[PDB]
Amino acid sequence: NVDFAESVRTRWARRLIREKVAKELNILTERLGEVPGIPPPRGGYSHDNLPSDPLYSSIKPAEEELPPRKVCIVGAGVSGLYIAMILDDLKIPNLTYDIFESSSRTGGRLYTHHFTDAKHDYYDIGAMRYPDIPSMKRTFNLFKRTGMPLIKYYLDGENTPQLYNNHFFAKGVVDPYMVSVANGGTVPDDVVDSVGEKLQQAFGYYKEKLAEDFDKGFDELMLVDDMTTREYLKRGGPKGEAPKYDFFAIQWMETQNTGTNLFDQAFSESVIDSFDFDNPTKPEWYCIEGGTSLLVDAMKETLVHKVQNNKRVEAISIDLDAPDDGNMSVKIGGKDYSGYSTVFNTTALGCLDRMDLRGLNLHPTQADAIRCLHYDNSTKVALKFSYPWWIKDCGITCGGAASTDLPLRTCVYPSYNLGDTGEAVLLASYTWSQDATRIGSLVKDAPPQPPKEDELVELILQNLARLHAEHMTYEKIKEAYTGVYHAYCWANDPNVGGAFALFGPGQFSNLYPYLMRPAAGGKFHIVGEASSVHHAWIIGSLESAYTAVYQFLYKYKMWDYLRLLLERWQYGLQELETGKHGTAHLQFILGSLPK
Amino acid sequence: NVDFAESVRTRWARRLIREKVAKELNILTERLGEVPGIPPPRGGYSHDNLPSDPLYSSIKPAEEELPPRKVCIVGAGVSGLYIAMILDDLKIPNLTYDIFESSSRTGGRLYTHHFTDAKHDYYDIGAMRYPDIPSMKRTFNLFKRTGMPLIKYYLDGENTPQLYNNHFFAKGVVDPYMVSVANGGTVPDDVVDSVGEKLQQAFGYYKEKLAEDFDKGFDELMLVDDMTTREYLKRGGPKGEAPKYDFFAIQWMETQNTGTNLFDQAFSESVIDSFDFDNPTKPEWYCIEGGTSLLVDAMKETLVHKVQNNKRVEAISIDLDAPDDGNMSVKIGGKDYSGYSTVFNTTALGCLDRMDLRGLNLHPTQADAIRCLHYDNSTKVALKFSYPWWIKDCGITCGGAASTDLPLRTCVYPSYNLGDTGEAVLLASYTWSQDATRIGSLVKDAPPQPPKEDELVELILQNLARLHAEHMTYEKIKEAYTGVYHAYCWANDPNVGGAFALFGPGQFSNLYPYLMRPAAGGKFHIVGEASSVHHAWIIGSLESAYTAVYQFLYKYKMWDYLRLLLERWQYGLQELETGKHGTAHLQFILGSLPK
Ligand SMILES: Cc1cc2nc3c(=O)[nH]c(=O)nc-3n(C[C@H](O)[C@H](O)[C@H](O)COP(=O)(O)OP(=O)(O)OC[C@H]3O[C@@H](n4cnc5c(N)ncnc54)[C@H](O)[C@@H]3O)c2cc1C
Ligand SMILES: Cc1cc2nc3c(=O)[nH]c(=O)nc-3n(C[C@H](O)[C@H](O)[C@H](O)COP(=O)(O)OP(=O)(O)OC[C@H]3O[C@@H](n4cnc5c(N)ncnc54)[C@H](O)[C@@H]3O)c2cc1C
Repeated sequence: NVDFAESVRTRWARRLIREKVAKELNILTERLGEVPGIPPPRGGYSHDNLPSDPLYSSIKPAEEELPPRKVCIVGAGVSGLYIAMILDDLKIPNLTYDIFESSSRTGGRLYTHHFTDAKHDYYDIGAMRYPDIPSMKRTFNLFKRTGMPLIKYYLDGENTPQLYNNHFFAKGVVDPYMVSVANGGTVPDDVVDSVGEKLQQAFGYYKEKLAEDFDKGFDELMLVDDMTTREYLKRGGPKGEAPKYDFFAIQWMETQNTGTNLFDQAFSESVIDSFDFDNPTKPEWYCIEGGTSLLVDAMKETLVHKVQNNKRVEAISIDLDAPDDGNMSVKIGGKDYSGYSTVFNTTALGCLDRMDLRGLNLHPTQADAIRCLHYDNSTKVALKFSYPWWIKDCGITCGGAASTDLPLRTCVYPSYNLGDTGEAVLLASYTWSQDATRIGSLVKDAPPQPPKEDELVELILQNLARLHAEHMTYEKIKEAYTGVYHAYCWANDPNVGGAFALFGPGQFSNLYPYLMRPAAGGKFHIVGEASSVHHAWIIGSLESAYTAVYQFLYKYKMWDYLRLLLERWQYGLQELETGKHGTAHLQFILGSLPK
Repeated sequence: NVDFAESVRTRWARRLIREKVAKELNILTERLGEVPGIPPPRGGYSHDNLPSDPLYSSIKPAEEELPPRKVCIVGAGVSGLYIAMILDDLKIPNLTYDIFESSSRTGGRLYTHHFTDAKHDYYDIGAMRYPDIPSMKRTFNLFKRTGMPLIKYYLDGENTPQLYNNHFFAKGVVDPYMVSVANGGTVPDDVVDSVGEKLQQAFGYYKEKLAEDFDKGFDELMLVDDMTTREYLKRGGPKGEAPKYDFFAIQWMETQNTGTNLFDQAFSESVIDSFDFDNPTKPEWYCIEGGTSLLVDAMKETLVHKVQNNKRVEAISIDLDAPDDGNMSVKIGGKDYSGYSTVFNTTALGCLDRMDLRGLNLHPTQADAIRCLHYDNSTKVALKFSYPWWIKDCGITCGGAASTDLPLRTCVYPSYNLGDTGEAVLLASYTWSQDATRIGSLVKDAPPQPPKEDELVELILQNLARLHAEHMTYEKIKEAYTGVYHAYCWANDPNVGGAFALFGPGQFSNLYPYLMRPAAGGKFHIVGEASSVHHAWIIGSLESAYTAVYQFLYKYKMWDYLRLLLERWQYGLQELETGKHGTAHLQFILGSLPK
């Protein structure tokens, strides 16, 4: 048995599915009376009373029979590659696939940039760090399968500076930044040095409720599911007997919040997220020695069918006049590619919304889920210096990250070059949201002609000097700078359009059931991190792929290989609720309805 | 006398100033007891009881005496040019100025792109339309002063298509898009065809309160000042006895909302905004024949001192060790420019936050106001066709704008080429927020090499065909396309960083008093649309400039030219509350405090 803290996210997700399916089943039994796949008897359905799987008798463990089939994988990020890897391992007779990549590059949001092919001469533009928590079992299994060299990622370093209001942070000092009301600021005195615990308090109130009675706690959490984290703090709602915080208190919390947007996401999932690290929040973090793109390389090279880059799918369709399995097609550069029995789309939702999907006959609400989700921006700037001055001169010897209200916002000291004494890469700027958009405005796809330094480099070098002024001069940093740098803004990437999906108030609880269920007669799948309760991480991408493969096997009643899937590829807690009294078959049925 | 509807925005803004000043005065009288500029007597101060202007006896109407002074204007957008125009007209003896422009282009968010120098061969990337409402008096005066050729802007056209859920809009049809619950959708049946009135209802409830008792209404509006428009609709708060709307209802409202973001701004200013057009909302709209940049041209050419382009200010400072007037300086490309008695900064706040402002010794809360405000993204795509097929084939003969859930979102039919039969420009895509970021990801600063068509053009042409499918084929539009197009995304512009400031919940009421008040001993001014209650429009930019010039004249006690300013340059309702019992002098004093 897994303890409560590690089980709540999955229980939460599964309950959300049941809530939606029950309403849609009631509605359809009140819109058609009969539902294809069920035997309706006589509002009726509810979240803890849904029909059993009528096909379960075939799923109990207890050559060329399978007709030749071909599936299409849209996207060669980690989700698409994982689908292909699973399919390869299952070795389904006469089953083949095409995997199309829009970019010339494979990997998607797994993206290491190499300045040279020198050992440590890189930086990760996408995913870079991985926590050893139980929800990440599937991820670390993939690392094992592909033989990834894992090293320690230092989240908290030594002597990393913090700079706000042009004051450096100092331990055991009341309001070191001098921004509190007592020192002529507007930040409330009870908040300025206690941001972390006020937040933990707000979440802890609902974590405590869920702990002793989940359903009761779930019902209470639903009352704040329709509000942002900022809103909850600005109301203490919904009643609200919870502690209030004025405008400047919350603004200071947001200021101190570097990293992805939290205050504009649903408070309910902010609460769920605080369970993620309650084994507790001192697990070990890991990164891949040589860059995350080593995973991409290992995965794409073991594929039975090679990734086709520079193939941008612009339309997806199904021919319902044709009774055969392979009646689906995609359009690439004006050319039709047909004969597919299933299409897995693994792109970011913005990319999918850009396609012509009329041929799929998607229901408007599912089309909404694809269109309406926002993506959080992220930008990275990396600079090469002739020596690691932060290690040697500043005493920053074990990674970590600096924080400031300066434009660069965060400076990340690499965990993979701690012993180097020569040329060294620094992740000088790591930003999110509006900060990332601002730095991104300075990042141009066509770099300046050597050796001219543009506004971005000049801004970063100046910010770095002020941030490390306790040990470094601006002159010294400029001299140490080799003239080599690279930068990347994800919202400017047409193939992705942001770091990862942001779920606003009510968006996950209402749209996640739609993103997870099949379409086009159970032949179309929306795959990717955003389609999973484990979103914004690799695990979400990997779990979504596993889920979609399940529903694909279920669609064509390949019970032998469905069982094989459950034996070989089930890691951690399974997101999809399968079994006789599960909901996977109901999502399948709702996603396979005729027209 | 002006009627209530046209006075509420100014009364609202002036009251917000009084609320903040009263708190800061009480605080400072509880932090220092004495305040430089006042004679404190003995919590005490309140919004309707603030000290009179001790210098008013000099301001009542009732050669070279003025020492030589020089001021710096940062930014050659419409705000900076307007400052220069006012200064020129006042002809203050021995007063000169430098105006520095970061871009090679003058005009900022006034930006017409000319494909050729042909008569109608352009499109406006920034501001383009201007409503004849009383708040716009200052704007139309500027148009008159510069001799702008005004023509009719058609907001609502004829036969403009609307496309949602792949259904075209049709009058007198219940749920034409088929997205309501009754037709298997999730949009509530009472909302789907009545979005406009449900919104008007929500605002009308508070507009009604303000109408009969402003202060009482103001106090009630403050209770919803800390919530978004979406939040208010999702709560009916704050009590809340107001009508509720579920997730899909509000999502449909947002979907139908093309144009700038509204649902994430404060509900309080959403209410105030609904007064903007209550003379009512059928005023005439105007645009400038030949493009908005004609205004920029007229303004910059009449300037006594020519705009210096390619001059990016990277730092602003004041020398408090020096008792002389001109003790301020700016840094441009590593070079110091000194001798300034006042600096007017007119840049977008993101640009100002990018500067080194340590030499100004800004108070942390004012620095917050500069840093924390978000900007709404906007993107435009314009295409040239060999003939105006929308006029000739589609019957769209009087401008207007199409609306769709397709990627291009809105298609604007130009009001300045209605009679043309040959080559014609179409504003094929006009987007905001996340939509603008997505289209913007396809807009690259280095265009494709002729005559290759990139993903953006292909996407737009396909969307245009579906949008105008009632009269046009995709083939026909492709043939009509000349191969010439241009696109621009404002969040990608490092000199601006977005369309205009977005004021989230609580942000205007709390930060506007800081953005409006001087700094650095009353010698530094934050100027621009975001510094005004009339923000996101040209009037806000123009009113901010006028306000800053007032405080500049007041700082150096130039009463002769201060009076001249009030006689010649006072248009519409004055935002800044001046007079004996005003608050301008208190903002000045709070903004001139020593260190
Ligand atoms: C900056 C950043 C930091 C992160 N940090 C971490 C971290 O520390 N740890 C962690 O576990 N996760 C992290 N994440 C998230 C993680 O990287 C993602 O969840 C995951 O990589 C996404 O995988 P995916 O295959 O679902 O989507 P993607 O990687 O986006 O794959 C989609 C692919 O489809 C392609 N595509 C798009 N449009 C089309 C089209 N029309 N036709 C064909 N192909 C198309 C794209 O090019 C892309 O390659 C981070 C992400 C980012 C951006
Ligand atoms: C797409 C769009 C549509 C709009 N629609 C309308 C409309 O229909 N009607 C309407 O009235 N208004 C509209 N607005 C708003 C209006 O255009 C603006 O309010 C106004 O033009 C902004 O003027 P400004 O001088 O305050 O700022 P800006 O125009 O931004 O001027 C600031 C200047 O400072 C410069 N600068 C930046 N950084 C530096 C630096 N470090 N050193 C020196 N200079 C620097 C910039 O290049 C810029 O030129 C629209 C705006 C946009 C973007």
